[PDB]
Amino acid sequence: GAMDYTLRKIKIAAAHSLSLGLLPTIVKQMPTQFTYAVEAIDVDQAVDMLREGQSDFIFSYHDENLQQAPFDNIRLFESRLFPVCANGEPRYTLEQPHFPLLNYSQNSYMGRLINRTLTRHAELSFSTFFVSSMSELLKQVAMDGCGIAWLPEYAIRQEITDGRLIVLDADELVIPIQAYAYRMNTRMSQVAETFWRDLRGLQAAL
Amino acid sequence: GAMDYTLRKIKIAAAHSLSLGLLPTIVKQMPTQFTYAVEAIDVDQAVDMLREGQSDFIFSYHDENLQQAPFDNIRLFESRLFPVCANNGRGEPRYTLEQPHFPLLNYSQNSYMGRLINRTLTRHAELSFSTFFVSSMSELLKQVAMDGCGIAWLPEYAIRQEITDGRLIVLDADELVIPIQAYAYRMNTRMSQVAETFWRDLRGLQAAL
Ligand SMILES: [Br-]
Ligand SMILES: [Br-]
Ligand SMILES: [Br-]
Ligand SMILES: [Br-]
Repeated sequence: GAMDYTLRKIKIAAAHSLSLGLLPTIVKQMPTQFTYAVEAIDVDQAVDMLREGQSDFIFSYHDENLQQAPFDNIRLFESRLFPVCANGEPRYTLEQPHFPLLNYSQNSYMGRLINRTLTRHAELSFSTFFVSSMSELLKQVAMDGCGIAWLPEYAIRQEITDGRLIVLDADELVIPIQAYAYRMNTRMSQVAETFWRDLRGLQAAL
Repeated sequence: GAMDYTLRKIKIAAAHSLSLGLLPTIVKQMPTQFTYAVEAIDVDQAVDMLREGQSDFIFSYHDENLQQAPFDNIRLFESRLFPVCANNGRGEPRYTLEQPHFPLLNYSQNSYMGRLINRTLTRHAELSFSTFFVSSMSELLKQVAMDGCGIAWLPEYAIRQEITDGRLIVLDADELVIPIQAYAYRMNTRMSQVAETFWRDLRGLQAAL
């Protein structure tokens, strides 16, 4: 495993689309008995980094391989993806032939879902204009009026109520997402167990 | 990857501490005849992703390996890293650099920002700190700093409004200010017509970013 070891350091590897939105909440509401080392990763890197010992815990989404036996998990929260765009009416329409699309990477948990829904809807012709795994990068480019992006509710909650971003669909084009915290089912240090035990108690407040 | 291709796609790999602040102004000012594919990387991945067909351009800082042939470069902008922290509700810093083992919010050891900060901290033996939060995402250290968790060295372009608002307070404006310089790197060989257009077009914006 990793030779890097302290008694209080919590080594976390979080998905690109999840780090900025979730980790500030955890670090703030956790008992200050920990030291944090955060590494932004893709979803497909999480399995090896847990088995190799690179990370004590993983903050990503629904992973088919991580839900199973050698790993334990907590569902941190579930959210919904809403296709939004900038300016009190949408700057773009979904029925517009080949609209500018702001999407996540193909190898992200979240780009795969949007790519599946778009292919499932033949009535939506689009032109991919910007691709990034950072939810904030896609958010800022969307607020600049560059196109349409599927974004999570928590990351654009203030902009939807503000009017800077406008939701385009609430029924058939809403994609569900579930965020999870993963770990090896084996016993860890006493502080890592304290981190895991506390993390469960903060879940209802997440 | 090397096989993925469209007519207008421009594959970009930007450093973790630079991708979010640099990409929006580039997309907004570049003539929108381009398709963007951006992925955040660590500084040490730039050479291999350029030699292979993984990235057309790299958005990083001063890296000596990338400042020689077979690479061409272009200067984008320079900035400064200020040690900042949240306020204590009275317009004064919640922490001070003189605190024995003050909470430090630092970049990762593998980042170019982390090495510059660690060197600055090593040069000043009068500062005792305790590493509390580590991440090479500038805006993650930024919000953790705004929540009042410790002191972080952050670039001026990412905390400009927070300095004005007072949510963040600069702790040193002299010896602890670290100069940084962003670059855009590329292979010296001839690229596609669309890629060469991107390179020249970005060159015309290197003083307006
Ligand atoms: Br994702
Ligand atoms: Br404990
Ligand atoms: Br230059
Ligand atoms: Br860096």
